[PDB]
Amino acid sequence: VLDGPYQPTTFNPPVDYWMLLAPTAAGVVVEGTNNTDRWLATILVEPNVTSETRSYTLFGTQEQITIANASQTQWKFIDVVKTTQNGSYSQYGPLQSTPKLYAVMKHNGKIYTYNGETPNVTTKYYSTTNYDSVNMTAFCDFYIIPREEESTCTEYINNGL
Ligand SMILES: CO[C@]1(C(=O)O)C[C@H](O)[C@@H](NC(C)=O)[C@H]([C@H](O)[C@H](O)CO)O1
Repeated sequence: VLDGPYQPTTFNPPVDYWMLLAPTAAGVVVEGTNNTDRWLATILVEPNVTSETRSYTLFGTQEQITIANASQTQWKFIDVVKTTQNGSYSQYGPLQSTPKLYAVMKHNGKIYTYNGETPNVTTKYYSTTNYDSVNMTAFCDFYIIPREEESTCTEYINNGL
């Protein structure tokens, strides 16, 4: 089940495996693209942030994104996505988290990520062409968990390692 921790790297994870990310600091957590119709980066925002513009390096380039976190005590993982190379980034599906864990998976023509509020999370997805060959760059330590053991992954997202 819990295979890891692996150090930050760029690689091509197998389909139907959750990549469980364990960031320690605010900032970019993971990014991945098919270079055609899907770019996805996940940003971790600290608790209690009123609307402000921050700079992030996404896919090697500096980007300005306006972020907020309305929670007093919980972290906020935000997926920032664009659907063409020169498109603007939009924000989707936050996960408000106490344990600071997140996960992403390539499955059935989509990229899945976690969503909602710990300790009662759900999942959401994004349709992605050539989903199986998407390389991911992790900016923190990570673990690999098969989809068959999603119940274990969900437990860690909700309650921590
Ligand atoms: C086209 O419909 C879908 C999709 O991709 O299959 C449905 C999906 O539920 C939705 N996910 C979320 C989190 O909203 C997704 C995004 O809006 C879009 O991918 C962002 O680019 O759109």
